[PDB]
Amino acid sequence: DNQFYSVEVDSTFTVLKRYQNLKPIGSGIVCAAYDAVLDRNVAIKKLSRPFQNQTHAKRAYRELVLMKCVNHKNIISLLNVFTPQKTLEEFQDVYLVMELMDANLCQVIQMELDHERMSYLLYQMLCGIKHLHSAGIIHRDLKPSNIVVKSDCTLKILDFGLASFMMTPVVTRYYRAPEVILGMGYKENVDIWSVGCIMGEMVRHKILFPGRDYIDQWNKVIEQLGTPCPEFMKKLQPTVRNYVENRPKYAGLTFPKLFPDSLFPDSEHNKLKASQARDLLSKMLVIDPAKRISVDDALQHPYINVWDPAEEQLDEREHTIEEWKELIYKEVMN
Ligand SMILES: O=C(Nc1cnn(-c2csc(C(=O)NC3COC3)c2)c1)Nc1ccccc1Cl
Repeated sequence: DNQFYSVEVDSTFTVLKRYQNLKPIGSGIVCAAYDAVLDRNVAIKKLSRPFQNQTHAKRAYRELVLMKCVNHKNIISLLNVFTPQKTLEEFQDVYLVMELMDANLCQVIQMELDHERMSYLLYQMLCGIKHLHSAGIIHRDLKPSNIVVKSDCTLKILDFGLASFMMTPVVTRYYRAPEVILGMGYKENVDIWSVGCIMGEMVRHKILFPGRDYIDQWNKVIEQLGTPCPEFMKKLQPTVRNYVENRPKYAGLTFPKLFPDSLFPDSEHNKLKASQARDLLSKMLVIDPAKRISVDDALQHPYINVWDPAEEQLDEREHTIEEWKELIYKEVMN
């Protein structure tokens, strides 16, 4: 009779009966399942009471909305959105359904990958970001835990970035651009830094800029790339300027030392690709956005250009719990 059924997977998933054989894959928590109507495997993500606070509410709502503003194979697209609750007063949970993938990009980064695989992943990450930029969306918080891959090397970005306080048991900040670390103005190529942080981790198999807080993180950036030029300092607020100028200076190691040929593959082809990879890196991991490569110029770097012309409820302010609940509920039921 009822359209939904419930299964305990530490959380309770109450889902439509078309979705069967639920099992955990990652932590909103996400299950894999078989969709009997579409005859294919899907992923299901549960948002529990996303209206419970402004952080969860703002992200749930904008990401629900922004779905309909994007249609790109490298960007998440939803197959289904539902709530088992029957009315606004009873509304609690949102379920989101998408194509089931094979792995998270974190897992992929731990593997040795040939240049064909690495360069195609990056090409796709750059297409996605370019498509987001075309639709007036600048991510600013791209990181591998929110990117998923299929065995055929195809990739999808699952989130839409920054618009705080978290009352729960943490956010990953290591892929954020200096503009974000230091609170500067930004433009599209803020997202290139993140790609470069991913690319470099693919090579080194270690997070490039770890740290407890932005303090450590910035140390790691300067120690490795050197202190930026005065033209960069002038773009900083006077208070963060004082902070940055008074940190110990650093000459900054060259990129051959940062990514030596030992981390790259036996053939002239691989020798040439390694130098092209290092080159792209050195253009992406550039502290000053004025001298950092753009999405378009990156897409035509020789490392990347081997992979196609075909491949070219607005954001709201602060609301209360009850208003967010209604905004989100309405979106779920168009
Ligand atoms: O994480 C989300 N999606 C997603 C898809 N695939 N994966 C995934 C990671 S690993 C893995 C795997 O192990 N698959 C094996 C088991 O048979 C092959 C599959 C994760 N979130 C998401 C979900 C729905 C709507 C919106 C959002 Cl954002």
